[PDB]
Amino acid sequence: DNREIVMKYISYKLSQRGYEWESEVVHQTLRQAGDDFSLRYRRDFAEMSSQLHLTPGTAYASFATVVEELFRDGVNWGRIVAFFEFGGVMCVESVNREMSVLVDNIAAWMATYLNDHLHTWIQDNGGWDAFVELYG
Amino acid sequence: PIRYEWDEFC
Ligand SMILES: *CC(=O)NCCNC(=O)c1ccc(C2=N[C@H](*)CS2)cc1
Repeated sequence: DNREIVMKYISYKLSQRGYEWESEVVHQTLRQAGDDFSLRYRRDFAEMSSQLHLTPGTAYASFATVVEELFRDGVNWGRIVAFFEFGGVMCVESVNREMSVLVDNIAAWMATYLNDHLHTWIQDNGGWDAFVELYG
Repeated sequence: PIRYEWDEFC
C-alpha cells in the first residue's frame, strides 16, 4: 500500500525531530537508505530544496517542480529514495514554519505520484523486494 | 542520464 509507505516514512522523519504525526523490512530499508542519503548526498538535496520558499499557496507547485525534475529522464531506486527524503524534508520544513497542515497535503501528493508515475516502474523492476535486496 | 550522485549506483 503506497499510502502506508508514505505515511510511515513521513511519521519517521517527523519523530526524528521530536514531532508526533515482510512489509516491515521495506519500511525499515527505506528509512535506512533515506537517512544514509541525507548525509552522503547533502549537495543534491540542498540544490532540490534551494528554491522552495514554502507557503501553503506555493507548496503544490514547489513539490511538482522538484519531482518532475527528479524523474524527467527516468526512474531508478536512487531517485525513489530521494523522492521519499525530499517529501520528508518538505514535511519537516512545513512543521518548522507553522504550516503543519501541509504535512497531510504532501502525503497526498506523494501517494498520488507513487500510484500514477512510479508504480509501473516498481512492478516492472522486481518490486520493493528488489529494493530491499539491493540497498538492505 | 547521471544528474544526481544517487544515480551512479544505478
Ligand atoms: C539503483 C537502481 O535503480 N538499480 C537497478 C538497476 N538500474 C536500473 O533499473 C536503471 C538504470 C538507469 C536508469 C536511468 N538512466 C537515465 C536516468 S534513469 C533507470 C533505471
